[PDB]
Amino acid sequence: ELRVGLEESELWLRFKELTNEMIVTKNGRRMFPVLKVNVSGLDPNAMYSFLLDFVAADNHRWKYVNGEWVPGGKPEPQAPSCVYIHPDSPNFGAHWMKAPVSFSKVKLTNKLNGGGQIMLNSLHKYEPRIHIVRVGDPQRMITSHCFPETQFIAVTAYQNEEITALKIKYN
Ligand SMILES: NC(=O)N1CCN(c2ccc(F)cc2)CC1
Repeated sequence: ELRVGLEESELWLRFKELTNEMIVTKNGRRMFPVLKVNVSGLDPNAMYSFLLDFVAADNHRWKYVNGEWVPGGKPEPQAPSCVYIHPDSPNFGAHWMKAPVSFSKVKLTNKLNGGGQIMLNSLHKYEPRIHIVRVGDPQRMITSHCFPETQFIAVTAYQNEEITALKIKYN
């Protein structure tokens, strides 16, 4: 059976309990934690590409008021559907399965200023999603997995001082 498991799920859960936040900048910012997954049940002999995108979680924005995240207004029009291709792509099933697959170099931005960056709307909530694409497939089979533990609000600056502190503590 194809199985895609989140690595360091207990680290992500320490951020999610505070409500996780990721900085977006003009030039783009790497994530912490990094999204890493373990993969089993690919065909070791087949070639696959791994893609990452971010799904908008809500029909509204968020705001941090009196130490709580609350609904903050109507949303901005959806960010364009940016996809990040894992740099090891395309590669053998055996490659993807022999060690966790790390998205350590993806950058999150709030300006379409290119460079394979992912544009997000500040004060909107997003859920990472990985796609596995089989190479040379006339059916163009894709598999998609979501990672609820990794939901976060995109911000231009940390709102929750407990998140600022945790980002330093574990990084
Ligand atoms: N005390 C805990 O149980 N946490 C904190 C550390 N955390 C972790 C995992 C990988 C890593 F690189 C850094 C930190 C795992 C969950």
